[PDB]
Amino acid sequence: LGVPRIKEIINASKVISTPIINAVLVNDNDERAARVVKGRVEKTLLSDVAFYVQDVYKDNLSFIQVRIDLGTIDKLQLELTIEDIAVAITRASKLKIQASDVNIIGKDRIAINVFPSENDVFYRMQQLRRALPDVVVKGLPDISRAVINIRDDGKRELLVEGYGLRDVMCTDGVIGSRTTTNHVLEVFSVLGIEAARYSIIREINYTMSNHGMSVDPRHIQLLGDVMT
Amino acid sequence: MIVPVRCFSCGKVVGDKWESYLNLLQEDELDEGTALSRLGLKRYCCRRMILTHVDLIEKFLRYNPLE
Amino acid sequence: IEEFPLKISGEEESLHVFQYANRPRLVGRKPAEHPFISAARYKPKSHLWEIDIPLDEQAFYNKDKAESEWNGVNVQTLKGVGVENNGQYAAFVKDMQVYLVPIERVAQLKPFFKYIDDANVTRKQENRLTGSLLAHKVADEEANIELTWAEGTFEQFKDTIVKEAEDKTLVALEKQEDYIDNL
Amino acid sequence: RQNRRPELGDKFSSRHGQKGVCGIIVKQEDMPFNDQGIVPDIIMNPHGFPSRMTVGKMIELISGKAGVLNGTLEYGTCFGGSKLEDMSKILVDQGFNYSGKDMLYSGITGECLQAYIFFGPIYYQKLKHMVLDKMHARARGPRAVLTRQP
Amino acid sequence: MLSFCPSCNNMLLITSGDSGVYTLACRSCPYEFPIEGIEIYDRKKLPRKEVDDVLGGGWDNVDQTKTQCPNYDTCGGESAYFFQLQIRSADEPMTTFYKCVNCGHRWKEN
Amino acid sequence: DEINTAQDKWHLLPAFLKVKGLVKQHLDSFNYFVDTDLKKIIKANQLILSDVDPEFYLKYVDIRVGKKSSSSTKDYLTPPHECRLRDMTYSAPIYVDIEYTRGRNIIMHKDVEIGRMPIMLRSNKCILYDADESKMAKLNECPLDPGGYFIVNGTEKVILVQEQLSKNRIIVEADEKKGIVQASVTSSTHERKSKTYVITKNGKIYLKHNSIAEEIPIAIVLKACGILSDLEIMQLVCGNDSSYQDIFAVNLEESSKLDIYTQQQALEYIGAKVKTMRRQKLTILQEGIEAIATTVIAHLTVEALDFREKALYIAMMTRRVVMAMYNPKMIDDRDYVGNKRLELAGQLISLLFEDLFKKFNNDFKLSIDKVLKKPNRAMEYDALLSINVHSNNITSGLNRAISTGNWSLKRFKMERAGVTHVLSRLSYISALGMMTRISSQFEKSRKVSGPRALQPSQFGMLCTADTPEGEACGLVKNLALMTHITTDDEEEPIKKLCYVLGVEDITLIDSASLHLNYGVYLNGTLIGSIRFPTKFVTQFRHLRRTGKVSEFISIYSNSHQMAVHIATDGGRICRPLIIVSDGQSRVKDIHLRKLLDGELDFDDFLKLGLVEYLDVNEENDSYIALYEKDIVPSMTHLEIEPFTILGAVAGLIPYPHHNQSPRNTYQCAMGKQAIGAIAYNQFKRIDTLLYLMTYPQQPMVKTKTIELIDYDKLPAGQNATVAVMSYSGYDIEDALVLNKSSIDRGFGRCETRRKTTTVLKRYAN
Amino acid sequence: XXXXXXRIEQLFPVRPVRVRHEDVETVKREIQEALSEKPKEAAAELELLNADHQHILRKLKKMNNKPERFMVFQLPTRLPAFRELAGKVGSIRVHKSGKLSVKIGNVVMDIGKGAETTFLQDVIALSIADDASSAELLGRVDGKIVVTPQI
Amino acid sequence: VEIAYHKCDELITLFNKGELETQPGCNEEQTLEAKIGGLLSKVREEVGDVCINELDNWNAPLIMATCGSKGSTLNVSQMVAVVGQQIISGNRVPDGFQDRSLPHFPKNSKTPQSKGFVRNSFFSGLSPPEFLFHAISGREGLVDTA
Amino acid sequence: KPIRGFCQRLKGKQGRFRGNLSGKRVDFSGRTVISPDPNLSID
Ligand SMILES: [Mg+2]
Ligand SMILES: [Zn+2]
Ligand SMILES: [Zn+2]
Ligand SMILES: [Zn+2]
Repeated sequence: LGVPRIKEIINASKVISTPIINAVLVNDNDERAARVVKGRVEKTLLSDVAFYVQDVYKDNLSFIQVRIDLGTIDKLQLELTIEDIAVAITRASKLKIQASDVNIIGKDRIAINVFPSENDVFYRMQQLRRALPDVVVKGLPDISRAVINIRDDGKRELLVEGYGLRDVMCTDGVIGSRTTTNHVLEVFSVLGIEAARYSIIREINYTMSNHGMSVDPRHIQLLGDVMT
Repeated sequence: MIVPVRCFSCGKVVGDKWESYLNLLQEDELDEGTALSRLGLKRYCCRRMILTHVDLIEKFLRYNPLE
Repeated sequence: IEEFPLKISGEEESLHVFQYANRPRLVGRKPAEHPFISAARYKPKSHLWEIDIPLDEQAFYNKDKAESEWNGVNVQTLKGVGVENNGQYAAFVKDMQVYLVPIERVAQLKPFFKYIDDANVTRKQENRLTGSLLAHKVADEEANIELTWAEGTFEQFKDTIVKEAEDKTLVALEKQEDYIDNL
Repeated sequence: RQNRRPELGDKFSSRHGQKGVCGIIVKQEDMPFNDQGIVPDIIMNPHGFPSRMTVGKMIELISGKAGVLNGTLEYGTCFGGSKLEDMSKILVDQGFNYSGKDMLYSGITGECLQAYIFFGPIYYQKLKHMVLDKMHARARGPRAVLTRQP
Repeated sequence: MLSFCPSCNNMLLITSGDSGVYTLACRSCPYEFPIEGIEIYDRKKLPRKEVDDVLGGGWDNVDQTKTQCPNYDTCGGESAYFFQLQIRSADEPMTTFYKCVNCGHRWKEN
Repeated sequence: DEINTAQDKWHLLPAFLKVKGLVKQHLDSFNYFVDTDLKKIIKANQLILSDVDPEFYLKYVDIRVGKKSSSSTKDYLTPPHECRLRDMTYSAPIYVDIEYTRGRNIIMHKDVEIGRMPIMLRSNKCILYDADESKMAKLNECPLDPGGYFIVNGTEKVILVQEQLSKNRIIVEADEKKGIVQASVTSSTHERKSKTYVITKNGKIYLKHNSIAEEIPIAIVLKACGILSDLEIMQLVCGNDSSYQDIFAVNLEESSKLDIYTQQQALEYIGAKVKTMRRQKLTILQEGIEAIATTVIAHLTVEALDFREKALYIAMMTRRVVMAMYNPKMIDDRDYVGNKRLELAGQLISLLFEDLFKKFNNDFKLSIDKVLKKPNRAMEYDALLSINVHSNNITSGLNRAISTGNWSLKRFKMERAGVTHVLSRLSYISALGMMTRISSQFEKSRKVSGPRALQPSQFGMLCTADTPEGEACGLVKNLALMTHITTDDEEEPIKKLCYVLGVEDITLIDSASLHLNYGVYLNGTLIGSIRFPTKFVTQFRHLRRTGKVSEFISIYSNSHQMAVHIATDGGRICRPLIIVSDGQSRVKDIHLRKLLDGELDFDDFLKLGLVEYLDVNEENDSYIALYEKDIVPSMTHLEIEPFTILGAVAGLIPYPHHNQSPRNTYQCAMGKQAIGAIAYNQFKRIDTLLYLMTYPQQPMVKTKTIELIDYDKLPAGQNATVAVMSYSGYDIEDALVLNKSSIDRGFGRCETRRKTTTVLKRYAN
Repeated sequence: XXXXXXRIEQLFPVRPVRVRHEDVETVKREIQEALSEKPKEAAAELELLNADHQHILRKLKKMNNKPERFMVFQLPTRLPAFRELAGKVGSIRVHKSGKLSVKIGNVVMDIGKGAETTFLQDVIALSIADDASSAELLGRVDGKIVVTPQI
Repeated sequence: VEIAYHKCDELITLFNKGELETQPGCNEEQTLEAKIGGLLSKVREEVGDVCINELDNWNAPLIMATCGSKGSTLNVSQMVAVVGQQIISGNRVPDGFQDRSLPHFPKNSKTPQSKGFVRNSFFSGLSPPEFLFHAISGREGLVDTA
Repeated sequence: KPIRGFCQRLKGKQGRFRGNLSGKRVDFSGRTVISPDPNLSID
């Protein structure tokens, strides 16, 4: 919030240190009101909800057994049980190596099968076991972490340290009318040039309002206008 | 170097008291304070004139180039 | 509140110690089965120990893969250079007395894959030289000093050491204060 | 060689990071004086103390005053030195205020100053930055031929 | 996996043999541990990564002071969280920063 | 009055400064150079042969500076002040004894002068050595001059103490969004290299050397160093801890992913990547090239068929990587004072003279070949006319390097500048503080304040106030008042001692049990393991307190990294502490009474085990009391005197603990610029610029430091009568009100002396 | 340890011992002796040294007449004056309370356990005769011993 | 200060033997840092408050701070009562040694004395460890100036 | 590489543009130490 922040704003860099997306909610409650949205915007969850992962061989077949625990998915308020975990695994392991038919034996012990110049099956299954507890099953793949804050009131806003503003605005349980990020180039790509100049002016005014820097807002307005 | 003729603050002559102060310290030794008071250096400016003087001219004269 | 003498001995006995890192001492409660040693090889002037242990054939051998990959792999070779370290004495107690025999060149044996080496060289087939270069040059140039593994004879060595400690006896004179500087 | 009179703009410091140039040179009779007629060689602003917090400088003033009145050089050693209470005892036993504040008279009005003035000896170093070596003024003259600039 | 040979203690790898048998074949040594209806499984636990509460604010754990902020005509604030940094030269003194607790207005009194 | 241990143990500080002065780093370094390093250089470059004429050789027998065998007295040197006046170099001749063969089988010695040695002031070879102020007056030298600098062409140059990161030690550094790299800048006697060691991706660990083309997988190198079970690799670098197994296991897979390995296969792999050797000995391009690649990968040169030492070095390298992988904060601070070494003027000059002598030998052998390439009448008599001619290059380069500060070293191949600086003559304290000044290593990315902050580990080693302003804030550092810089001690006498004390050599240890008991590291190298590391450390410290090993050798134990560390290398900053045993100090003022009476100098406090030197690392294992009144029954040492955490210049400040620290730093800056007395011969001096106070006064409030450094003999200032008050309005913003008629009586009266030098130069016409 | 990733028990596949990083130190002390199963930093070290003393007495009595047991000793390489060193050098006295001492000469020292070597050990005589070179196996080492001078 | 030191010690012994309530927003280790830093801040503020309240009419620093010409009540309190807490990088003095700021404190000590809190004022003088910590803070201010 | 080319003349803080075109040394100028003077008008 100082000289580096002013540098980023007036450089119009596409990547900033600590981007924040302030997302006001709709309801006033912690249990099953804000936690649902928080779970709706999270980085990655397979390691969160796996409780183990297997590296299994038999006479002719192999299994990578993951016993997803229901208790974690229940207390941690998320909406995902079997099938969407499976499809996330398919997509991510296809991006990694491949995924043609991922099975679910049932009762949350999802199994991933491996089959085909030798021992490459072993190497690929080792790589799959390593890369498996890093895939995203729930939450937007643009959020480093989401946090619920309180604005000195009974209002429990959540603000996320991510790079996706449109996803947060279109996420259910969030008001897209009042949901602003501090990334100017993100505001420009999502809301337009006028919102971009508003974001520039407000970000600069916030940056020098946190330092006792009494600059007339007309200078900031002129800076935003010349930039946009 | 050599003792200043006068006290910087007062203008009192202290350049005629350096040798008597040294002989008061050496012959029939006195404390520095009572030696200063015996010479009439009552004010603390004139006192520090003599108390803080570094007689560097004696060290300089060791390198006399006209021996 | 008692006394146990220790007697030095074996001033000429060259007693190497073999460290088989490949296999533990005690897998279970009882000590692990001592292996069978055959085709032992050692090189003077470079101190290389090569020890062959035959592999079991009734289980866990992969015979067809073994023949199709490397010609002669019936045994496992453990190679390790004996390292000259001083102050080491292997000992035994015979009559409530510990008899000390100095150790020569403890050896750390690790598995060796000479068959893989031969397969790789037969695939690839189609100046003072100081430092550690001379070491490997000598080691792979001057070699082939065959050894015959004669396992079983302790009692003769034991009596010779006992004969060497019973017939000789000496006292010390050096001051303790001088020893702390002799350290 | 060149003798140098301390003039206006010459820099001084006092062993505590309190440096400054000579702002004015005043006649002795314009200076404030004490009951014995002692006149300060240097007057330093009290405003340099509150924000810089050089309490060591005040302690040095009191210790030096006690030392000059007692005939002994005092010690300001780190984590030690001469205790302030002993210096105050010396000051009181010689007739001065325990805190080194003396009642001075104005040199220009002659009246008592309404506040007691911190009055005593402080070691002052004259720094090598004299205004005589800094005063520069060019009207016209040498130019760099490449750029034809001064 | 992370299994090692009993002979040469090199790392064991799964190799596809004849009839698609997943044996624990050892490279560098003639060692074969086949799987005859035996389930070779590796299980490693993973962290739960539980829920986290609202961030809120721990401003009670900050050093206040007795100063009236310039915006005293809007709010009656006599306190300000502060920290002092000497962003000025060694000849200059130290600079103090303030933040009014009644409005959240920050200012440096230098 | 009886001695009181609390207020009289400070006399150890004057006792220590009596025999170990402030300018003693330079003096000891130069004395050691001219006494032993010259001998070492002459013995290393002892015989230059010629391809032609085998029945002929040149042998350097002995080397001596400023003394011949003709008389017991030394050679007459031009006095340093005469050198200053005459714009020449205060130097002594270098003599060697030459065994050059004659054509008629004649063996003979000689005493040949091969150049001039710029002599440090007040060194062993200096004429001011142990001069009694009367000889000093005769030689026109101030007895209060620090010495420790050189007069080259009339200019006083000081070789500043240099900071650098310690060589031959592992440094682990993390990063955000890049990965973890940890290096070992290994400097041998002839080749310096940084065995950089980086992680690329997938938690895969690689070794990245300058000579190697591409970073080699770590399992490849570990197998190439004889450690080839591939279970002991993971046992060595992970031990029994499950997390490190999972973190490291990925690069076990890539060991077999290419193909399964013997030692020699990985050897050939690593040897394939060697870059070049300027195309000499080309017929080594086989599996034999990896041997030189591995043997010249670090300072652990292997001269046999056993690679366990280098293998374990790489294994601990990897293990530190893996701990940093599992968690950050297992990296080590690069700005830690214990991770830095101080190289001194003697070391600099030793390496510079090594290079100059190598050039001299090469050119002399070129001249020998040119003379002896003629077919006939090759007379041998007086083969040293050329050496009489060619001695000028050693003198010329040796003078030019010191004069300019630029040091062009061909052998080691870096170009460093700013080694030497013109000695400051603004004030006596200016000169003294220019000595004991340390310059830190460049290329530091000054954009950050990393190596600019004060570290707590510099307490009592580097002054906490004497740092510059403007641009070199925190980069230029100064020695604390009571410090010592360790010298190099041979480590083979003490590896034997470690084995005597119970350390088992790494050649007797198995990999599985290595992380079960503490390891013992000698100068960063795992030499073995030991049971009872606490007892081993206690025995070593007792053996050092009784004088059986060098008092500069440091032993300390690390709990997080299971390791007992022993350091014998030079360049480590250390300071003396009183040893506290069983809740009591060991001095107990009978030794203080003896010390004050005249017996028991400072060295005897070391010989009786009452005091010992502690470097920055042993202070981790210590628990120091500042005073006697807080000696609790768990403390290992007692501060001799805590004000020694300030340097010489910061000691000018009265009551610095009552001031804000920036004010103390600013006074450290200003005192060097104060005008005062320069020297007892300042009116004999003819300097380019010299400010002198007419009527200097000693401060009324002094410190122990100013009397320890004799500042009260050449004071720079005056005791102004000061009234703290607002006056006249001309004193706002630091401005001062000066008394006219105090100036009239000589207050603040100074003078400047300026020299102008002209030479009447002869010309070719 | 923790959870272990589950014709001759010595010919089955071997995995390393994996203990959690949380209880790594507690298991490390327990398995320092448990891996063998042969038939505060000052008090803890002294108590462990007393344990080593009692184990030394136990193994020394268990080696009193056995015809293959060996105990490798680490003696200081520069022993006290009395290698061509012949005959009895001194004694290993068993002090009260179970603690041991060793007199290599007129000097009194102490004796420790050494690093726990969890692998098979064997002593062998190397006799390279020009007529016939033979390597003779003598026995197996039951544990190392370190003898340390005390001041 | 003894009241505040005792609370810090009780929190230290709780954090050592067991587990104190981790703050929701910050992880376990820095919860103690924030708690005891706030407690020390409060004790410094109250000591400065009583210092200023008992300060004499016609006190020169008080007049300069009241009129705003030079200084502040924080400067006056640091000179008279207590130089509160030496903060670098927004938190207390970090470890210059292994799990320890200085070898003059015990290892793994999080007590206010060991991590930058200066009980003394500039009038009473700084003990050597407080001197070093204050020097570190002033030096980082100086480097920010550069 | 100390060869000063034509683009080395133009590029740099002490180059051509930033050193001589917009910013340069001026005639009829002075510089000395500054002292206070209350009896001087603020202008
Ligand atoms: Mg300034
Ligand atoms: Zn006077
Ligand atoms: Zn194997
Ligand atoms: Zn407000």
